Amino acid sequence: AVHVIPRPHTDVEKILGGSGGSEALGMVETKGLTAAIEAADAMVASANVMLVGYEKIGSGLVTVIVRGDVGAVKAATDAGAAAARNV
Amino acid sequence: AVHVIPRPHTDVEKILGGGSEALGMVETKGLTAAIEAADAMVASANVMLVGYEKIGSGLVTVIVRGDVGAVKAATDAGAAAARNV
Amino acid sequence: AVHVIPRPHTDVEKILGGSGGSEALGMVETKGLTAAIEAADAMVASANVMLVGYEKIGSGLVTVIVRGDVGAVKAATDAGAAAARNV
Amino acid sequence: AVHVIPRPHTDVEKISEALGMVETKGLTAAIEAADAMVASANVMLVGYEKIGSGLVTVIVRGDVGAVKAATDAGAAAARNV
Amino acid sequence: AVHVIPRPHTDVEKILGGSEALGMVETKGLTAAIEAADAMVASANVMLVGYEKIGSGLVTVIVRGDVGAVKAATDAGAAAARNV
Amino acid sequence: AVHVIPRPHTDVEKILGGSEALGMVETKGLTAAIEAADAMVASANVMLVGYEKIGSGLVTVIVRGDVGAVKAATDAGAAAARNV
Amino acid sequence: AVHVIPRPHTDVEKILGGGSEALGMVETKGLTAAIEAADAMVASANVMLVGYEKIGSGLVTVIVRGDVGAVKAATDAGAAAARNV
Amino acid sequence: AVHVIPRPHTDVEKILGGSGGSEALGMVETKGLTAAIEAADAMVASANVMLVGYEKIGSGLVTVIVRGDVGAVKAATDAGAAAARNV
Amino acid sequence: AVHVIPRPHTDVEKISEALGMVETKGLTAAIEAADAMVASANVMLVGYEKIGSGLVTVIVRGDVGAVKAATDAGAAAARNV
Amino acid sequence: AVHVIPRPHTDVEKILGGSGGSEALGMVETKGLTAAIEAADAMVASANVMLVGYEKIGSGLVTVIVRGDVGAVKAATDAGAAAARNV
Amino acid sequence: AVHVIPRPHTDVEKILGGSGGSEALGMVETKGLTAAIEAADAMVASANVMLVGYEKIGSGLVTVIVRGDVGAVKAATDAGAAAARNV
Amino acid sequence: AVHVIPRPHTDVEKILGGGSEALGMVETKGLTAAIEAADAMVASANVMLVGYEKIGSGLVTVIVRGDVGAVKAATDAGAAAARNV
Amino acid sequence: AVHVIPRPHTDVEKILGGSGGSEALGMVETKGLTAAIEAADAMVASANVMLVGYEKIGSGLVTVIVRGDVGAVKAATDAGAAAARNV
Amino acid sequence: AVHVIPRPHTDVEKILGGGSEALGMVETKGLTAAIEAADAMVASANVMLVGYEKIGSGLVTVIVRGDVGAVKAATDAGAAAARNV
Amino acid sequence: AVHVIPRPHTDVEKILGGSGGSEALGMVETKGLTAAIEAADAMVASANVMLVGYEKIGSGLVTVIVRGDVGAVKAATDAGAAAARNV
Amino acid sequence: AVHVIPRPHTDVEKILGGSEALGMVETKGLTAAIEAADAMVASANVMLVGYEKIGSGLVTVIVRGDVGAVKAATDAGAAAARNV
Amino acid sequence: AVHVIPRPHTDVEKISEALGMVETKGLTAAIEAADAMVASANVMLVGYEKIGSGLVTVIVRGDVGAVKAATDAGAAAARNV
Amino acid sequence: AVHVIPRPHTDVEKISEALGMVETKGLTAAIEAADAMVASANVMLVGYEKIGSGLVTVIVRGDVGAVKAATDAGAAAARNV
Amino acid sequence: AVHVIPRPHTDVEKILGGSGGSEALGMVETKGLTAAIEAADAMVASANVMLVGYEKIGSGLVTVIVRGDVGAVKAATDAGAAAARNV
Amino acid sequence: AVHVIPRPHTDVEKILGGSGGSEALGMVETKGLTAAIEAADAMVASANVMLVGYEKIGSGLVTVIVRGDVGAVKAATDAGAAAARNV
Amino acid sequence: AVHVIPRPHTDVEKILGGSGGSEALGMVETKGLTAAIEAADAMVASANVMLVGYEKIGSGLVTVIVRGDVGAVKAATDAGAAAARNV
Amino acid sequence: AVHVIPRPHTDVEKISEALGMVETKGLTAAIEAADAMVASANVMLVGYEKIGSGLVTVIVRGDVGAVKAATDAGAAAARNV
Amino acid sequence: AVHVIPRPHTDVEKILGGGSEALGMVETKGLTAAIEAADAMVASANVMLVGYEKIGSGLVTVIVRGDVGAVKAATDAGAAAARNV
Amino acid sequence: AVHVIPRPHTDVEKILGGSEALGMVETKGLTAAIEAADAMVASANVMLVGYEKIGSGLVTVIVRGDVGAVKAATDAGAAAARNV
Repeated sequence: AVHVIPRPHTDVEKILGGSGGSEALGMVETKGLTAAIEAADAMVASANVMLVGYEKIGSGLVTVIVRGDVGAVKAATDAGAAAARNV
Repeated sequence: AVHVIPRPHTDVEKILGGGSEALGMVETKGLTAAIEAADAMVASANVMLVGYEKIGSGLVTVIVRGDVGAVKAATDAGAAAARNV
Repeated sequence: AVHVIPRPHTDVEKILGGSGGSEALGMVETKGLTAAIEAADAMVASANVMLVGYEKIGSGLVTVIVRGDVGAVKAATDAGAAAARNV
Repeated sequence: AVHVIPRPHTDVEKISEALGMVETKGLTAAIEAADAMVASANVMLVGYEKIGSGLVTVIVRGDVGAVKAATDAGAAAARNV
Repeated sequence: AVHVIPRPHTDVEKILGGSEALGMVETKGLTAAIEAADAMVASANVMLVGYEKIGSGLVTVIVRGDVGAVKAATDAGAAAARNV
Repeated sequence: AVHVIPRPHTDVEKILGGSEALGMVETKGLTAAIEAADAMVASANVMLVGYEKIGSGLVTVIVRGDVGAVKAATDAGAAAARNV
Repeated sequence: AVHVIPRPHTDVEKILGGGSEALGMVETKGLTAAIEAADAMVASANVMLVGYEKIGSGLVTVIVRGDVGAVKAATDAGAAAARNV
Repeated sequence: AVHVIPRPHTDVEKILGGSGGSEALGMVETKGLTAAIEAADAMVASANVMLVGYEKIGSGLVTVIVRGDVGAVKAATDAGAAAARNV
Repeated sequence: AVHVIPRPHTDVEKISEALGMVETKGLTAAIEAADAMVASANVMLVGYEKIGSGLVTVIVRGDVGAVKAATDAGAAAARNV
Repeated sequence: AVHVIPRPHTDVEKILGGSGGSEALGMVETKGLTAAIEAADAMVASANVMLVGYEKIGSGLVTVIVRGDVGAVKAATDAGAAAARNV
Repeated sequence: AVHVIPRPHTDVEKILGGSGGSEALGMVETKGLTAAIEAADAMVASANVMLVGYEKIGSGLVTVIVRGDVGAVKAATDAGAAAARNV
Repeated sequence: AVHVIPRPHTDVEKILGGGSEALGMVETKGLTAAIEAADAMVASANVMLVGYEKIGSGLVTVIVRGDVGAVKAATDAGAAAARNV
Repeated sequence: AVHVIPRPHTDVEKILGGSGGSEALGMVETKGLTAAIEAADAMVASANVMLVGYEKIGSGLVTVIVRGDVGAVKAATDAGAAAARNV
Repeated sequence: AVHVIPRPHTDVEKILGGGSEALGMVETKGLTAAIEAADAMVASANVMLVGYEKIGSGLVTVIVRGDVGAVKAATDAGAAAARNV
Repeated sequence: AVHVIPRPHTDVEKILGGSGGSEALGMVETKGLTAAIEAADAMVASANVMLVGYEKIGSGLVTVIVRGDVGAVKAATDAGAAAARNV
Repeated sequence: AVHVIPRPHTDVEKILGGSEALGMVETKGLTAAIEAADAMVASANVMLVGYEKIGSGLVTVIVRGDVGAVKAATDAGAAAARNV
Repeated sequence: AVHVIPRPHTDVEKISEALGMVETKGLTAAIEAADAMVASANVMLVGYEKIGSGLVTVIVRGDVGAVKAATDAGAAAARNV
Repeated sequence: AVHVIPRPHTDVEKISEALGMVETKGLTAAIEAADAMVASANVMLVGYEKIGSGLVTVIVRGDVGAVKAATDAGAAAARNV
Repeated sequence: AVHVIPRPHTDVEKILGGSGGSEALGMVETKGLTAAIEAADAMVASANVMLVGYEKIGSGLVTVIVRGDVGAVKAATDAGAAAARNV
Repeated sequence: AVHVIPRPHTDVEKILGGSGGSEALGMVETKGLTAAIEAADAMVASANVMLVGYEKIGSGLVTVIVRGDVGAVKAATDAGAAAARNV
Repeated sequence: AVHVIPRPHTDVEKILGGSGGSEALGMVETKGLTAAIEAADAMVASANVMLVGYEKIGSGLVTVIVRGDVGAVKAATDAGAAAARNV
Repeated sequence: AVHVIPRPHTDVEKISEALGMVETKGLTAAIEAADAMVASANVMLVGYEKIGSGLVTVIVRGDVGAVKAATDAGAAAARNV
Repeated sequence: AVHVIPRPHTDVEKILGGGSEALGMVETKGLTAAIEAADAMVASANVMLVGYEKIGSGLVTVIVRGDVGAVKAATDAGAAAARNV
Repeated sequence: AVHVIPRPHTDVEKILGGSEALGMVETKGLTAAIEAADAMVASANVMLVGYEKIGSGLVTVIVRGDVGAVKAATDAGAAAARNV
């Protein structure tokens, strides 16, 4: 699952940490920490986005979160997901 | 499970992160549905986000608090958004 | 699939139609034309969105598309999806 | 699926009173349904929608009452072919 | 399915007249449609109305004309479609 | 599993006291946990210690108090969790 | 099916989009093979593209018109290109 | 299926619309309209290409088409396909 | 099978305007279909054909329009028994 | 079965009816009465043959019979068979 | 089934039609009207017998009946049955 | 089924083709057994043939009428002949 | 398969050899040459017909052809087929 | 397969047994259907019989030649007759 | 099948060839051409018969035919069959 | 099977010359044979030799000519046969 | 089957020295076998027999020794295609 | 898994003498194990690690000997619930 | 999965922690906490790397992370993986 | 796989060889070396392309590569593929 | 498999050819030569990397190798792998 | 697969008269095929191609006739090992 | 197979690409594990890389040479790295 | 397969002489090849020619020499390959 949530409410974003009114959040759900880190690295390499965190939701699933302006987040989440395939 | 607990005792609500008129809980699959549900909830009604509880197996349970009518409306909004992702 | 694309390039939205910039596009994939029209109706009833068109992609699948501000499109697609389920 | 939607928003019907839909299998069932609808009630054919897999959805518009009657007629004719 | 509808209402012939009858030959693939069409306008005094693409590779050819012509035309049309 | 541990060592109650006993109700999902918690503090003079998320959707609610209270509280807690 | 219909009646050819000496039809899987077949066809012989017919199930039937020899050659060219993608 | 057809004949391109002598056409075949739009959006974001259309060939399949110079079309079709995976 | 044949040659109808046929299962469905046909439209019963396996084919004649309407009526009645 | 018997003895044709000598008899076995009548209609329309009768032989099978010169009967039975197929 | 009934009672024969005291009746049971007619034709061709009728007893079965003197009926029923095989 | 109906009402007997003391019915398979049963029946007893009823599936039911004793004897005769063919 | 074609066109008959306007052709399809010859022999023994040939159409199938007046051909083809069964 | 080949090259047509406007081919099962198809073909249109090709497995392919419209009509006639036997 | 037809009508033997009356014809159906030729060779070696021809009836089956007096043909076909078995 | 035999001995070309090469296209049914034949004499300077009916519906078309022509001709022939 | 028959009676060979037979699968294997036979030994091609099911039997004649050699050659070539 | 690791590097234990680990199923088995450990030997509870799937790993530290004894005690208690 | 990411963006390494640039990060995914700690211990024992933390990603999986120069991280992850296997 | 890559970077074409810029490269994957050589031969015979080399990628698979203008390469690969099929 | 080996030893890199002390090597393992070339092309298009070669390791597997500075190699290998999916 | 290609374009043979190919299984069958080819006919070995899965394709060149003969020889030798 | 051959004869070692005290061979799956094994090997001990042998089925066998103790240590290092990728 | 080819033609020894015989040991994996090679040059007066990688992990070692040497050498070679 790759997802861009546009215009989230501050409370919604703050609880994930990074209290801001970000124009968008991008999420790449990965399997295992290797895919997670490679995804994150690919993400900050590809666009002007900030890493918000890795959410370990159990069962080896790590969902990587970035924040930033819309266009950057769209581009970053695609890069992050592609990088996850490649590990 | 989508659920509303009506007069949460203070200990019960505090530990989840004040004494509120009701608590709403929407259990979602994955973090994306969780944030969408959270977002639809605080948007659809006068409720405040309490937090996300990651209870394992990819499950994230979103919790809101507020007055009864609002929390009912919020939880329905949340559940719908969680489905659609 | 129920989906919101935030900030569509104008080229992308223009092809779907018509000649517009929109803070967002919402898509509701429905089964059959009655579910599509009920969805279409609930979407423009629930929020300040404009109907963009219905896409008949085969197999009885009809995808209804709306445009508008982020908030309205988020709300409208949820309304539309619900309507589609109920027929 | 046979369906009558009561107050289509103008935008929705563009893309008043009522809309009727008869989903038929094949074009032959579609036309028989269409002919039966416009013969049986004071309604107007709006068009046929080809939604794939041989399914053709016939659309009529009119007063609620006429559309209710028309759609039952249309569905019966499509069965009988 | 080969079908002749006997007094099509004018609105029903939205597709393309007050014509005495409509004939329909449901065919498999565009080749069978074109062969059906060609055999139809050849076997009788009928006029092609069009081909309807309804999905699943199915194409339904539509002809119009007098009853006798349309009856004969569709029969020819169906047979042409078989032989391809 | 519903469980009462009778004289928990002070270190063991790292989780959150010298309290006479600890009660534990292992629940399925956060709703069952909260309902269990609420029913527990209602049925007896016990104090909530916290909920432990141990994975697989399982949440274990922890209460502390006198033995009699904790026995009754956990029984109520388990029953509340059943009914949701 | 790869097919050549030899003396298309005018109604038959017009509705597909003048009266031509022959029609060629190449049925392809997906739009890529369709465009490749179309391309190989107008390149391999003196034929003119009539259109693509999307008949469902991912099938696209490419139609060309021209004199008999050319249309025969074109259709073979088209079918070959459609295979190779 | 991802494909770049180089040097297509004008008639071949015109019938798809966009009558031009494009140096190349790129095609990304997608499933459903969500993958189609995300692909198109990713495509115009990644390179100097023009959207030609979405071709609904039945069975839920939508094939997105772009035109432009060769290098841009190569890059765009890769971006479009990756975006389609991510939905 | 429900069918309307438009210009039966006289020899064919002996063995004008139109013929309608409702194929029913059993005699009880046949008669209900017959009663529904002659009640619902200005048509005449021609006869019932026993073609075996309990199948009875009911025949009406009349104007095209009446026969179209009658046959849909006949088929509906046969279902409902 | 579609069949032409050439030169039927009069006794044979008389029983079927009626009191006639015919260069040939043609038989089209149809399924159901609508297929029989459509067949009957196509036969007397296609050639100089006379309808002899329909035989209800059970199981929904109706066999249509014509008489005439060899050529007409050959042509008529093919026409009749075709009509029967198409309903 | 091929059968020759010898010396039947008049009532027994009359109800089949052809009221006579025939020396014998011959019966060839056939499947479908093609086998029936070919059988009948073969029957009147082979011997001095009279066609009595084709009895449609359901399930596509047609039983052909002839009457005449014994020897002719014996010969005819054999010819009729052989002809039925051959279709 | 081999059957004797004892005092047929007039309507019942007429429709089958006078008021008789009894009716006999022998249901046979095929026309050969029917004629044999008919033949054995009118031969074995003082009964008169009423007709053959072709009720489908190759079944032919032979009906005779006459006084009770005769009809009993006839029906047994008929059934036996029908078996043996 | 046993068949009598009545009134065939000369070209149709000539290509089989025996250029004539025969009143009829009879065909008995047999398996193997033993059935073929026994059939042919039975055929010329039973009626005034001329042997046209044995057509070997593959898979051990030999179709025996005779020509002559209608009645003879009808009788001969029945004799030929019966003889084929008997080997 | 029922088929019309539109401008047969001379070598192609000669070897089958002059240069014709079109060739028609009807593939039949057994010789009976072949002769019936041949017969219906030369009767239904202005076409001339070329021959029967016995290609094995009981298959006989009938070939006619003539102008395009006639050959189209003939082949349809032939195929129909072949079915009905 | 190994077979002897006694007293073939001349029409029957002439078609097989050639222009002859023979007290009998013998047929040996063999598998493949080597078995046929070995059979052919053993037949004309064992008795006063004349080779008539070999019939290729498909499926690799070749049927060898001889003519002669009854006794020779009886003997020759047995010889031929034996030879065919042994290859 | 499509096959080119490079220097066929004169006796081997019994079938129908000293011709530089023979090409063979084995086809399914007579339609595929004729289409193969037609495509062959069209694509190259080759001469048809004949069609061999070898049973099981299989017909093998034979062409003769220079090597380059026969190579190209048979390739065309095989492709024509595919498309029918 | 590959076979050499030693003294074919003249009648048999019509319908001396020796006959050779190579049974091949398909015409392509047949010709390769034929070419190999007439190239490999001093024999003459007699003909090819189409006996159905795609089987073609190639025939050569010559001295016994030549025919023995030719037939082995013919069979090898047919395998290799 | 019950395990005693002998000289954890300080960085490792941060994220001396010895470390003991008792992997238990569920929190109830975890606490019983914990109580048994700190009661049975002179060791200190370090913490419980929730590693998912209901598994809780209890950690103690102390001298090698005490940790060896403690961990056997902890594992026994977890079984018995 | 055993993995080395070379040159992690600081944003990537900072989230994992703590505030550092590193020529590389190494990750050892272990089963259970004893395997993780043994791995952790072997890694800092085998090379000049610093323990970064352990990630509990669920299902009993613990991923140990180290930072350092390329060579040390390469060596340390192999050491760590080996240790994890042996418990 | 039959494939045409339009406008290959020189680095890409140079490795395959040799030192060239080409409007396109064509690749025909063949089974076995005879199919490859036949393909190679048909490609340089059908169009103005130059053979680049054959790649033996294992499993009996040989991939033939050509270079040239777009049109020639399009034509040549189709020719090559056809040749490969026919052996 | 996609892999970036950082800081390899010269001997390790030289034997692959391209004797250099590259800051990194990137490897994209592909199936067949089409995926290999499209990957390579995508690779040199996306970043400042040099093609080292295609290694045919059997079973249709071709592993594409690039060399360059770390960031470029990371980006290139992701582009190469994505391109391989798309064929 | 055994194959003789008649006029290889020079570019093709680089990467006249004729080329012969014998595809063998394993290297031992390859060499026996090679030895048999160069012994049996006036041809030259071109090389052996290792195309994977143990398959080795042996190549000879020469006049058409020699190459035809050589390749049959090569294939026979490879079978017999 | 991970293997050390102790006194390679000169012919044996030369053909693989001087006379060395021992040879080490690590057979890996894919080129990535091969390069990693090669890298870990020349790093872990005083050994020199000889080459990679691609023996099919995706298998690459890395060969090093050096003194006995070093080659033993190198091969163990190589095998470990090959596993971990 | 272990094989000795008795008088290899000079061209056939393209691989690497007029040598009286060639010996071949087909081995599984490179270790078995090297061990086979080493055992071969040790057991007899033969010279290594090379190893051929033919795919599927199979490596065939080639030796040359006098017949007696090559016979003995390959036997040793095959045995060495077994024991690894």
